[PDB]
Amino acid sequence: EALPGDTFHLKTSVLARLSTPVVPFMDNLRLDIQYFSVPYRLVWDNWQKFN
Amino acid sequence: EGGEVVDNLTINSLRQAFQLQRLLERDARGGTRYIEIIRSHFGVISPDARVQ
Amino acid sequence: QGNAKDDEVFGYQERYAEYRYRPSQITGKLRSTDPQSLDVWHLAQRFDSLPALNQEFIEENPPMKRVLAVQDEPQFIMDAFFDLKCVRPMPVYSVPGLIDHF
Amino acid sequence: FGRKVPSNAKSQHNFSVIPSANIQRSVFNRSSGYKTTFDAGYLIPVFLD
Amino acid sequence: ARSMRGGIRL
Amino acid sequence: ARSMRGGIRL
Amino acid sequence: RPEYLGSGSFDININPVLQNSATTDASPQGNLAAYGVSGGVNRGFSHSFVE
Amino acid sequence: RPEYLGSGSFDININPVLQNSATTDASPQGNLAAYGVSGGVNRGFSHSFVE
Repeated sequence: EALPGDTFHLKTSVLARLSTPVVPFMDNLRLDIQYFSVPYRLVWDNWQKFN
Repeated sequence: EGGEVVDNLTINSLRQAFQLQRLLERDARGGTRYIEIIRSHFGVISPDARVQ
Repeated sequence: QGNAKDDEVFGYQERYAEYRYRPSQITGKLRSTDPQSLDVWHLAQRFDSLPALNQEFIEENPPMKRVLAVQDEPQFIMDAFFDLKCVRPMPVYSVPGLIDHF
Repeated sequence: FGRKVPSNAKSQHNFSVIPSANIQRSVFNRSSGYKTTFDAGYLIPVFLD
Repeated sequence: ARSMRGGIRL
Repeated sequence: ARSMRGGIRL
Repeated sequence: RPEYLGSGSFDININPVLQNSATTDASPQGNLAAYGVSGGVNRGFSHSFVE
Repeated sequence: RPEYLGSGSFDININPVLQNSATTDASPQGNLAAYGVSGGVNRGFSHSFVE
């Protein structure tokens, strides 16, 4: 949860382990992470009236 | 019969009553449109376009 | 399939797209249709019936269950760590007090 | 051990990017006159576009 | 042109 | 990262 | 619309593993299994919130 | 109070180990066990005692 007038700088470290394959299968396989901002007024119509 | 019973005042209850009054006074003085709340309770100048 | 369905439309794509695109191919004993298939070596989807251009076709659904040695455990185990530097409109520690103030 | 070969996924993605629209913008003067009568304290909409 | 009391009214 | 065909889906 | 703040991605590297145990009916010596791992540091996003 | 003279600390490093033995009902080839080890040299304290 971000407040009005916050600033965030985010660094993410990941370690993901695939459970054991049978063989070194030939196909590429990307892991990815995407971040989104969602204002509360987009998810509840009464958010402004609550405030 | 037919009185109203109220507990002893904790200092925590009393300071919460003061800070609630400060909040409602900031709302009266500052305004209560969502942009006025943001500008009065926080340092932030929101663009009008992103708040519809 | 050799059915009349084969010449019916899956979907629409730009004119001469097949000169620009070149879909990757599995050809030999690697095909999942082979009676003694080596499809453990790759993640190509096997259609058991005609795909239509719809929700079931475009949703990502790799056949992980066949390339993985252990059956019935989750494919990825992950450890993640999120290092936030925050500037916030609050003190780093709040001491109770200050009644008239703020 | 051997080294892995690339996938074509990036070239396939690039073939799917639509070109930008060519817009044909231009600059011109859109001058207009408006004449009216009004009374104090009302908000009068004198310009609309 | 600043933040007026009683909220904004032009 | 450009304008994809069929509208945006990441 | 919710704002897209940033993204990161990683390969899941599939690494070959040699069988150094002797030949069996299951698998011969020199058979080539694998393990899969992925990770890194992203520098995900920097952003300031107006609401 | 008893005086706190100094301290040291070490990670217990947990290091992955590959199964190079063939697949079994117990564990597949390429399964990932571990071993744990810790240590170093501290330079613990220097002090002189009045009693």
